[PDB]
Amino acid sequence: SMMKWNRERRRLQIEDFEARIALMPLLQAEKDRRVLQMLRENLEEEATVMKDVPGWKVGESVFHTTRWVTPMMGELYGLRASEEVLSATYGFIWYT
Amino acid sequence: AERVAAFLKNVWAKEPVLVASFAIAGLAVILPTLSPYTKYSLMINRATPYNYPVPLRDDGNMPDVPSHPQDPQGPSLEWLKRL
Amino acid sequence: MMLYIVFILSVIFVMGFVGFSSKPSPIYGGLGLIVSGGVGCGIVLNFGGSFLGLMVFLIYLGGMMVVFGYTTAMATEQNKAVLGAFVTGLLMEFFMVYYVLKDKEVEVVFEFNGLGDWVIYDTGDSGFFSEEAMGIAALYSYGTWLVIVTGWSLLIGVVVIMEITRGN
Amino acid sequence: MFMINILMLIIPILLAVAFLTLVERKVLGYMQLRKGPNVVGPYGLLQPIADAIKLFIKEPLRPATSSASMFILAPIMALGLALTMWIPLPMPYPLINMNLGVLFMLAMSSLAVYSILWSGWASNSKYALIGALRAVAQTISYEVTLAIILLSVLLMSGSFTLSTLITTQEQMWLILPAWPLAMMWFISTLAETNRAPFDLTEGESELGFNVEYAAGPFALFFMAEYANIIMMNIFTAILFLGTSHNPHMPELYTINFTIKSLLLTMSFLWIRASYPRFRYDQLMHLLWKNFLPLTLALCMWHVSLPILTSGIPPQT
Amino acid sequence: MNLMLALLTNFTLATLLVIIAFWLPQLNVYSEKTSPFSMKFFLVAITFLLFDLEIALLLPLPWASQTANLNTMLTMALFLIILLAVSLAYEWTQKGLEWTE
Amino acid sequence: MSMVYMNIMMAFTVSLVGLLMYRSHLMSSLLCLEGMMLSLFVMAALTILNSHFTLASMMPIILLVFAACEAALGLSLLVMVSNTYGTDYVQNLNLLQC
Amino acid sequence: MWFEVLPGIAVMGVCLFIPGMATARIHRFSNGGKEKRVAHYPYQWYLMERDRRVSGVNRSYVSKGLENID
Amino acid sequence: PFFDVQKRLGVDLDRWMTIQSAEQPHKIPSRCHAFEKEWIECAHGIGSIRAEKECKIEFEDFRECLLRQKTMKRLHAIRRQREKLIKEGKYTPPPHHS
Amino acid sequence: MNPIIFIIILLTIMLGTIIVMISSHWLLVWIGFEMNMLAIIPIMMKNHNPRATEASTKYFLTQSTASMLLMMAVIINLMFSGQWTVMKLFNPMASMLMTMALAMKLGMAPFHFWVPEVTQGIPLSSGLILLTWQKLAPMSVLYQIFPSINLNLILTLSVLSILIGGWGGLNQTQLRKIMAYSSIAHMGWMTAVLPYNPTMTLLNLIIYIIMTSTMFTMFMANSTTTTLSLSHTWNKTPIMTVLILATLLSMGGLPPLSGFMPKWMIIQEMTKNNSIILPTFMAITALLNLYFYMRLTYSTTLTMFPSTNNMKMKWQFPLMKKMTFLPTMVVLSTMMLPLTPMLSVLE
Ligand SMILES: CCCCCCCCCCCCCCCCCC(=O)OC[C@H](COP(=O)(O)OCCN)OC(=O)CCCCCCCCCCCCCCCCC
Ligand SMILES: CCCCCCCCCCCCCCCCCC(=O)OC[C@H](COP(=O)(O)OCCN)OC(=O)CCCCCCCCCCCCCCCCC
Repeated sequence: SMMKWNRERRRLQIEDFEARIALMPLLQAEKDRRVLQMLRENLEEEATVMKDVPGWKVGESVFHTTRWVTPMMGELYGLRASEEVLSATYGFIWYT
Repeated sequence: AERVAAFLKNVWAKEPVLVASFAIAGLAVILPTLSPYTKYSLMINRATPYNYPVPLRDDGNMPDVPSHPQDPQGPSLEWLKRL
Repeated sequence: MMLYIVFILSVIFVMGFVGFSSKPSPIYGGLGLIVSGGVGCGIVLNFGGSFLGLMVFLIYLGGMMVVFGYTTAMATEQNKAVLGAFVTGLLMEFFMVYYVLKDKEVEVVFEFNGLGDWVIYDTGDSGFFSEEAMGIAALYSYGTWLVIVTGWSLLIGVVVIMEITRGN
Repeated sequence: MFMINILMLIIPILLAVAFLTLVERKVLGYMQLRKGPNVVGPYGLLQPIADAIKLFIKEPLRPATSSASMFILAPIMALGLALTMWIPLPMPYPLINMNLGVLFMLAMSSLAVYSILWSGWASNSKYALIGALRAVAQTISYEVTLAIILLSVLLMSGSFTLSTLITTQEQMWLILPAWPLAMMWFISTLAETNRAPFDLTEGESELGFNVEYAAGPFALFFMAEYANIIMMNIFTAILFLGTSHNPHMPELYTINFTIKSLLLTMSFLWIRASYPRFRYDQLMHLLWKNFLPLTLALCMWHVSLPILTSGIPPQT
Repeated sequence: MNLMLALLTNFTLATLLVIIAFWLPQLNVYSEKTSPFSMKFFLVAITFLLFDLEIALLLPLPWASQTANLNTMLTMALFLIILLAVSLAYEWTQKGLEWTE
Repeated sequence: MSMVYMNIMMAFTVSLVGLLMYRSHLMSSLLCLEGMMLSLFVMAALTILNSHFTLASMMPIILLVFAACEAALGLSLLVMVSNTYGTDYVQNLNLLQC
Repeated sequence: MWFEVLPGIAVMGVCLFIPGMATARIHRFSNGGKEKRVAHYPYQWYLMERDRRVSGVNRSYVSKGLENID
Repeated sequence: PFFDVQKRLGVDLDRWMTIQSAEQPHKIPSRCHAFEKEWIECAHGIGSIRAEKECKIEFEDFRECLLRQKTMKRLHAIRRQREKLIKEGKYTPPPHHS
Repeated sequence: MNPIIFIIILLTIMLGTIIVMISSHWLLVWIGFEMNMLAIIPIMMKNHNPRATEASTKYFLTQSTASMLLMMAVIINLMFSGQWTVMKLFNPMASMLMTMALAMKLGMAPFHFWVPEVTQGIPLSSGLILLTWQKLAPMSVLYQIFPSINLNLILTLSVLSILIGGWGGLNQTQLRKIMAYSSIAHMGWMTAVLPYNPTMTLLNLIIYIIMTSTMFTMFMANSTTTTLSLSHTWNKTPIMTVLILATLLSMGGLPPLSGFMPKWMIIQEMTKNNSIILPTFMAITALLNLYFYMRLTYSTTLTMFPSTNNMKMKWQFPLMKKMTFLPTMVVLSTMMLPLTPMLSVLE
């Protein structure tokens, strides 16, 4: 009985995963837009805060390479609300 | 032929716990090699898609990679449903 | 004040080490290590390691440290230095804490920044598994060599401690 | 609502523990041809309230203890942990839905040993200290087989989540495929909680650690001890007697699940009334020479059995 | 945040019962009342510790069964348990698990 | 690096000094030695977890298993000293001065 | 008689019924009359956070169906 | 290694965990996989004396992805400026940043 | 101790040492050290007396502290490089910790106070493993990280090792202590040339092991541990005294014996790098080692110290000790100078 039930649970997991796979292309597309938008929001406000600084460049990469580098938490949510910062940092770790 | 029987029946009357322990452990090490279903265990694990199946750029000479998920090419899990 | 939970825990973590590094009676020394071990798990948990965090509780706190308390109660026969060391330790912690929360940069051997631990976390995470879980599972699929050497050391450990304690 | 939710889980435990004392005295009474508490209130239903009040307004001795800090620390640690082991239990919905809930109840369980150890130190008596050490050796010994037996079961479940043991037994109880493990799990839970025939701490004519305690502090060590008896049997029912879960009628699960826990708990009282008491060495040699060899043998059988039958449970 | 509250409430409550337990009976102003090493126990603690460590390596077995190297994973799972049995057989034969002096 | 390292790393330094300054008891030194391995565990896991070094995730477990095995060895020797003198004072381990 | 033991069992039975029944009903009170979402793996959490933003009101249990599509 | 036995016998004992761009279970990439790959391929087969001077660029980026010191310095600068403009009535945060 | 257990315990010490040598991962390098210390303490306790207990307790407290420092260095290196390969360390602070951690393992000064005492509390056979085999594993690691080692840290430890080794041995009368301090002295030569040509560290390691193994072997043959008890050898086994004399001159670096080969080649390599002051100081201070080696020869082979009446009884029994490889070791300890160019096999 355990062998049969465990084998159905493996078929029901594959079906559960294929629903995710069919959805990843849409979720990945949305995240790309969201992350780029959040970066530009910081970029626009980087100019505001530092438009009168002695010798500062706006949007200067700290990498000699020109390759795209995935932003870390500090760069995206740097100047957002604490509730939203807390949600994106420890929200999943703290979810019950 | 007699010594084995004369020894198996001696421990069975004195160490039933150990006789069951070594017997049970002995099956754990032997059966997996004799089982005909051990190969299915591997096939099912390889069939679980933890990762996205990144598509392959089409160059023209690939009559083994389906163009659409429902095309007849590629691996088929018809063995897993019947199992 | 909750977004700085990990840093707050680490300050309690250091204060525990001063607790038993000052070497009070072993009974109180073991207690400080227990409080430090428990808080140490809290730090690891908040970085995403749930198996490793609970491993400390099961193996280190509930395991090893029980034997330390077990041996202390059986081989210990139940000062100015203890207070002076403990007082000295906290003051060093206090200044280090004070100077990292003031200018958010402290340079002792290394260059430590004080913006906040969350600033380095990884934004993207959308997998259907725990990366820590898959790494630990790979002990049997990848770490065949580690298993053999580790197993032979624990097996030898049993033999070795039976010789040491026999006394004849 | 979460804070309301916690209190809806703590107070019932304290009341449930209080009336397990009545049920134990009555059930033991009728197996002994007597009645037990029936005078204080209808059918003794007020007997726990008299005992609770009586203990808490009795002078505590609190003798010249060596530390007097571990004396206060031991009862807090014991009762704090006992209550903490209920937050992940699905009934059918956990208060906290831990992904490694089974691993959390093992971690907390191993910490209960300190409550024993610190009470022995605080007592300031050499005799008490030997009493604690004997109870520590028994507790850690029989918690080795719990870890392995629990691990063997999970090889049929596929994960450490407790709510996934409900899915595993959706067709049949795990008591059937793993009755050998169930036999050794149930006896292990007796030895962990110092229940007869493994009660050597309360084994008068031979020894306990909680002897110097009286009045209120004593009642704390008693509540913690009985709060784990219920919890272990709730754990056993979820592990070997899985109740079917219907999401539209979540109360149906609770009624069936509650019965299976009550019956398992009343089996602790049934066993205590039947058998004599093991000797200390005799219950050590029951673990290191009988349970451990079989637990190891069955753990090998359970790692390989799913592979050789092609019945590996899903990871998620 | 929920688990932290659950721990706080559990241990916070346990402390309130303790203080009132030590102080409520003090409402009654009662008259002032006036006035070794055994080796075999140490080996149990150490023997548990070593086995406990050997268990630590067995805990991730439920996840290891999901790999595509069942031949290698299975071989090591039995290797550890078998050695965990050899540690037991060694102490057993050398009179490790005995309580007679 | 990050604020957490300053405190985790300073914890190792504190315990190390405690290991190198014995007071009276040999036991109190073992705790400091076992304090050092606790800090190394935490620091190891933080580095491994943060950088998503997937296969390294088993490394902290090995550090704990071996470090724990060493402790058992250290406690076994501490017992064999109390057997000889009745106490675990370090000043009794002075026979090999000459 | 043996059935005089039941009243103590029922009260003990009831006290063990409240913790389970309370959690089930309280969860449905906060989650719009549904089960509380279970998020054991990051993908599940990602969708739940997506629901929070998509739902309008900052509530993850408020589902938007086809009616919310143009 | 001192005795390069593994290369002689063609067996992989502990080279699978040496780096973080090596094959991982379920193809889980490390956070700094792209940088580590670039550094390793730059400094391959030219010894460490040349790699110290010829692949410096590829390695500084790698160490930037590991500890993020340059990034945290840059964010500290922006915060100090913004904080200064906050207590001067000269800064108004945007709507979505509140 | 059951004989079978002894072999498996010995075989574990080799496995620990070998794991450090063949491994390419800092984790296994640490496991190799941990496995080695675990399986070596039992042999140090075999006689089960208070001195043996104290020696192991002093030994455990030292190798454990070194292991924690070595693991700490392995982790700092991980933070700054994100890899475990056994090669040049990538953080200078990690390099200092690894260097000192390995120094505590080799007994190099000033982390030396345990070597005279540990070697003096354990039997002669246990000292042999402690002073010959136990140095291969730490030396393997140094041979792989020397490009990143700090020049002044390593040379300073070498300089202090020679001085304290020579000065410590002048005051000694116990053979186990003399070999302990002699060991500290030769360690300076092994590490002094390490920055310049590591191959000469293997030459000095191999020759040191052969000579030390010979000495401990001949002390075990007569069960002699003190200077006086060794002075009776002329009256029991006169041949043994001549063999001792030859080796002590070899250990002292006197031409034309094999023990001159390492010192000779180290001086050559340090000078090519224009290091003239350091080799000259090292060679002069080596005369301190040659002093108490000579003092042994005066009481052992070059004079006939008073005997005892009971010695006449010992003449009626032979040496029933195994003395494995003694004939080969003594010949390679004194008659290898013409073969010096053979050192290229170590490259
Ligand atoms: C290939 C991969 C697998 C590799 C496995 C290899 C490792 C196995 C590890 C085994 C675990 C350690 C136990 C081994 C020691 C056995 C116990 C022992 O040490 O000997 C005790 C016994 C002493 O005898 P005594 O008590 O004095 O007098 C009565 C004897 N009748 O001495 C005796 O004479 C007892 C007899 C010896 C014990 C034999 C045990 C055999 C176990 C294998 C049986 C397999 C059967 C499986 C078949 C199942 C089919 C139903
Ligand atoms: C001294 C004697 C010692 C004992 C000797 C062995 C006794 C017999 C084996 C008992 C132990 C194994 C337990 C296996 C339980 C599996 C459950 C079961 O028996 O049901 C059979 C099951 C049904 O197949 P199913 O696919 O569900 O059919 C419908 C599909 N449309 O189909 C399956 O379960 C899959 C088949 C699994 C086969 C596992 C056994 C492999 C070994 C081949 C048989 C040889 C037995 C070994 C004998 C030598 C012993 C050393």
